[PDB]
Amino acid sequence: DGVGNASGDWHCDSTWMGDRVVTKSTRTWVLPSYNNHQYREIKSGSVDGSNANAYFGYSTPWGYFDFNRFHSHWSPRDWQRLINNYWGFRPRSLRVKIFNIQV
Amino acid sequence: PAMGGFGLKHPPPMMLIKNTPVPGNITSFSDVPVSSFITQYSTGQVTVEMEWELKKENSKRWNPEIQYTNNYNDPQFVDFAPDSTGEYRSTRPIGTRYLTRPL
Repeated sequence: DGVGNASGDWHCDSTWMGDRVVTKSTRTWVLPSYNNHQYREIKSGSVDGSNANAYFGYSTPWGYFDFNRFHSHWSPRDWQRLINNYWGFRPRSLRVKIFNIQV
Repeated sequence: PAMGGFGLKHPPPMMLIKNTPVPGNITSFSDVPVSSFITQYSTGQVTVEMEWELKKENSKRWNPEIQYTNNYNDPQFVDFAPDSTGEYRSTRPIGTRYLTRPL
């Protein structure tokens, strides 16, 4: 929409409803311009005495978002409530939003 | 009340049980009341059912809380269980306040 209008709002919360718990997490991120807009071939020979260290690869201009840690979604008090009262847990659904961009 | 608990204008009512007098052999009439009775005792089962209303915690505290736990160093018996003779053991008094709230 516009320069003066906000794209989204802050949501950080936990809701417990019987057999289901919903977790919401909001963070602020910074992105560098990596490689000065270029793709680079990357490689290694044996290091620290080991050939298992050797590799051939590519480095890229892009960056990525990673959420595979429990502390990213769970407060320390919320984690204590689950470990104390339940036999088991499993994941069901994921939703992601990116907003309020500034260059 | 000073000891603790709920003060009630109309409390759950007194329940009273007695064994009916059964007389011993009487062969003659008297105005004076009988003082001779057969010796007797009674036995049975009693069931009590109670309903309780609960108030849920709504805390926003980030850090973990204090909790009652079974925690013993080098235990020689299990607490709240029968012993080798069959006598129940209850070593610790237990209160209700482990959760915390702001004023």
